[PDB]
Amino acid sequence: SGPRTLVLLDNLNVRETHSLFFRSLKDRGFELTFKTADDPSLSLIKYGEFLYDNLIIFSPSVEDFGGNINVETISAFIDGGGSVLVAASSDIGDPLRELGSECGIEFDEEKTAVIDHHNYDISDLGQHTLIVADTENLLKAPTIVGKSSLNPILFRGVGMVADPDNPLVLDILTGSSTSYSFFPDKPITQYPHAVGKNTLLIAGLQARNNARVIFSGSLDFFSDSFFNSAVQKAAPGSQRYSQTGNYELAVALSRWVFKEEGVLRVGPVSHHRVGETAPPNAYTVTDLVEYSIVIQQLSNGKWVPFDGDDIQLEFVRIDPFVRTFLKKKGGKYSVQFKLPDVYGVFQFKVDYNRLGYTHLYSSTQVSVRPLQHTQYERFIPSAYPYYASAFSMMLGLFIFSIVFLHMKEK
Amino acid sequence: PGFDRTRNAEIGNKDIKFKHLEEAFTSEHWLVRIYKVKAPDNRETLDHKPRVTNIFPKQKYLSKKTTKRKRGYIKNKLVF
Repeated sequence: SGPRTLVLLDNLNVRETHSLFFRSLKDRGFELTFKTADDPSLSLIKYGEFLYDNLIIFSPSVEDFGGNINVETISAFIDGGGSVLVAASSDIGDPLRELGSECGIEFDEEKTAVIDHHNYDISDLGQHTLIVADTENLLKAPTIVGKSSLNPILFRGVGMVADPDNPLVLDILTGSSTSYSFFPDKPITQYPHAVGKNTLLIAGLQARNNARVIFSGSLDFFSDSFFNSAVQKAAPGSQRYSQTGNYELAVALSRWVFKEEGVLRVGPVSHHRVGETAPPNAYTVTDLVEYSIVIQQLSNGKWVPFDGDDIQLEFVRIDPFVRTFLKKKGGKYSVQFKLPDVYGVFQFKVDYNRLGYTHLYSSTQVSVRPLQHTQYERFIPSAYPYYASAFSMMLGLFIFSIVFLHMKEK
Repeated sequence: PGFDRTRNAEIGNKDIKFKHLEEAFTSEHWLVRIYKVKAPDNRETLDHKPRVTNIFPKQKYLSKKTTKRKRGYIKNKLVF
């Protein structure tokens, strides 16, 4: 994705109090433009162009975006290939909830907070609204949340939940074991939304077009006060930490969403018979076939060859006939095998799907035709009698002729 | 309005919409119709409207937008 980014601010002074995040983001090499969520000159597409390649929403408490930024427009932007980041404090506003419902993640009510009574930091308003999330309940995928070890993080936001049997959604950071999300003023009457360890704090989506979306559910998670604070749970005996470990997590999240950390690409594929160099038309049945693919990973700013322990090749007709592990040689994953007895149209599906990496999918169609009438085995030993028999009688016939026409009666 | 010249009977379902198909071609006398099977869903969506309780009034906001006045609204915005 291109380096141009749009930031939707809330009061235009937020940039000052979020300076650290934006200075880091610019230092990586992005072009940041700051606008106010209600701005008449605001638009994403102009004659079908997508003039902004990345989108950042740091404006909770919005009801209508300025200009033609609908929720269907942002949905078409995510369907086009863009990557959004949205952060929402305890004043949600309707279109952020609706964008979440479009992606598949359901925010909580507009006045709710992730209330936790065992893990609140000392720097609280007496409501226990500030929640100290440990580094244990994280996603545990080094492509997203970085390689290093992190100190307990700080959070002040609205708790969302995601479908358990949802294939696309991710959960970067769940709540604690006792945290519940409900109105801090009103007593609990209904069943509270996302009451346990299914309270989500940071939740991401990796769409079918490989569009990275992160719902953060708390603006202050990215703030300047929480990058430079000091964290300690108010439960007695708990240790005090010098740095909140929020900065490294925020940087790793930002790198993942904007297509910098985990990216995979499929180069040229090539299949041919063992011993030749050009792909034939219509392989025959039970013929040695060699498949070679090249996969590249975006490391820093350049494409390097990929490590790839477990990568599988499927040879499918309607359902897979042969599945094998590709093996690395040179710079390509290549495997040689035999074609099954069934004739038809078979295709190779190489689908690499991992937690954090992009979705790789390359399928090439090939037709496996049965044997020609000349390629059948001939002169088999087991049938030396029959051959003999036939020729014998031919000889017999000839002899008979010479004795039937020139026979001398007696 | 809706009438089938073969099955001389007015169609019961006047409005039908597709979810996984789209119309690709339709001949002049509508004799042959070719539909296109779309790609799978880009992303999954919630089956229900997000959670709304009755503890605080919803107070849904009104559009307030023309083709001339394209300006949104923010609750927590400092006024001048």
